[PDB]
Amino acid sequence: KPGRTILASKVAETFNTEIINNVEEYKKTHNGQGPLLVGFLANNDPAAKMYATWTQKTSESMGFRYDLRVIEDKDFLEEAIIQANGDDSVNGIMVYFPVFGNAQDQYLQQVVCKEKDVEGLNHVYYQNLYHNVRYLDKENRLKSILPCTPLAIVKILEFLKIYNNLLPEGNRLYGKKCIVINRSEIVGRPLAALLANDGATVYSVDVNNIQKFTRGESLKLNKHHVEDLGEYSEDLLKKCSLDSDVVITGVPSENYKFPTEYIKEGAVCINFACTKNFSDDVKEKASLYVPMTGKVTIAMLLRNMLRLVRNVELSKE
Amino acid sequence: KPGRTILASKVAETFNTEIINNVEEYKKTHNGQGPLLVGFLANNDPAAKMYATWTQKTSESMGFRYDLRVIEDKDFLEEAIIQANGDDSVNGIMVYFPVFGNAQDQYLQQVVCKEKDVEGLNHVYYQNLYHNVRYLDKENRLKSILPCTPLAIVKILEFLKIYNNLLPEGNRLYGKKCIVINRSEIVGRPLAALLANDGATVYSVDVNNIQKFTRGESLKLNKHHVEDLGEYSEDLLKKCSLDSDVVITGVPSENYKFPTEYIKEGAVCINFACTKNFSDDVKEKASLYVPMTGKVTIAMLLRNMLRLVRNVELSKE
Repeated sequence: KPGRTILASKVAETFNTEIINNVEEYKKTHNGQGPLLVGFLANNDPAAKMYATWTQKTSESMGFRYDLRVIEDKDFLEEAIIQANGDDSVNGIMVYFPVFGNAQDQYLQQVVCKEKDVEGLNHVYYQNLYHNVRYLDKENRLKSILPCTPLAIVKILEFLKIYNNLLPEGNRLYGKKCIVINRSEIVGRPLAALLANDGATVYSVDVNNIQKFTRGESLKLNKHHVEDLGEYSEDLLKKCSLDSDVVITGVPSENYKFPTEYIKEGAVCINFACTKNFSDDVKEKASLYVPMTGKVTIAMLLRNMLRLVRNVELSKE
Repeated sequence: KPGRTILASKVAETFNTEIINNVEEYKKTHNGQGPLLVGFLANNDPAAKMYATWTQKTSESMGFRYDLRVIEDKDFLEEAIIQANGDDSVNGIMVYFPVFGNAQDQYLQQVVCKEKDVEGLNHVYYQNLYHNVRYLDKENRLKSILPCTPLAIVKILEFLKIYNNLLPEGNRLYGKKCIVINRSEIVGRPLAALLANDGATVYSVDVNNIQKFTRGESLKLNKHHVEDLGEYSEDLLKKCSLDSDVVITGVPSENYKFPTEYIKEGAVCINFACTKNFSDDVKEKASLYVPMTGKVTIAMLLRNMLRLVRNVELSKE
């Protein structure tokens, strides 16, 4: 019985109504002038360009002012970021990776003005995620936004009704099991942990080894407990995958293929890499399948930006 | 005419007198109780252990209280760091890498309490380095400490009289040329840039490509200008190396050999990797040769810690 296919767009459409209204009220207090989100393009990749266009248009359609600054050589990208940090006209900043495609990118993601970082690129949002910290302030009024990519994937899960809404928050994913084929500091590890803290047992996959993230086993820190497992053996990847009825994938290889033999009947499959890593026929095994998150990701940084704005004015005086 | 060999120790000894006195005065104001520096060991590497011992002993010899916390499994290292962050008894924290040996380490280096980070691991010290920012405050009273490893290498240069002290600050390295065989976000790139801003033209080497760091060519940002050069070709590495009479090396390979054919007569050679990458015979070509920086590195985080303390009490009220 063929698996249904859900487009990232269909999921993003859900948030449309919410996002518009906020933008609308903001226009009111700022004389019809909506939030300005500057985008930073600095890579010679058409795939990112298209995505830049999507974001570019989608935001403007919502009532956002999108300034898309395209840099020639990477080294001056940084400079552009600081000048934008101090520009009050700028309400939100976002960068399109891979710029340098290495540590430098992790460095760049820390240069962006913390209160304007629309994607939750800054380290703090990551630390707050891992230590399950909700707010950035002490009066518990400044919600800490979560990195859009991992957040988006979760919101896709809520839409897909995989989240058992009959359970209280922070434990909705109780009896489920997920496997993440990627453990990047950007979205791999964060996602896996984010899922683990909601309940579900997570089989994190890495190029070198496998691991099992579970609920935190400590009183000294409210952080997902990382259980370790044997070195990465192809067959090992299998047993884990079989058990876990939820498989997220995001390996950057344009030629990576996830053996359909792995997924289990009714298993939800989601990919977040800017390329297809699921072997097309996958639909006859999985229950639901989301080919890409992009659109959803966009919606996340958008509502995120509204969140940051609210915080900025909430902390204006 | 055989090149002289300078031990890291001999260089570190220079700072002894200075460091002691500060520690002494601190004891006075804190009833004979010196600064406490907690060290974090979490890797199964004997090389790091020895270094941990060196640091461990050297500091205590200076009048420092060194608490060496050894963690079993890496995942709980983080937890240990936060509890240390809030422990007032702790005056300084330092971590021994490679813990996870990947992005996670870059993440870990950002977890440490910014005002207790003795090695300048935190991102801010890096950004302040690149944007040539001296202080962290506005009254220009809180000096921004620089990451110890790249700082140490420079201090070795000052000791070796390669720094032409007849020129004003920030341009002492004017007519010199250096080449750095490593461009890590930790110490490779930072060092190269740090040298460039003092004058000298820097040939930065990377596994994939070569580059040329020079003085900043901008009014919008006071950051070293990054000139690019052809893809990394063995022979390319040569021409650059030949010209530059100062070669720093720090590639983590225990079997990497730098062709002696490269260095030029009178060229100063320095290595910072926890292994020897210079082909032993190197002494007959180079003028001065420093086999390792370790000892110096230690001295840097030590005086750094004193700097952080001064800042903490300077910002106490």
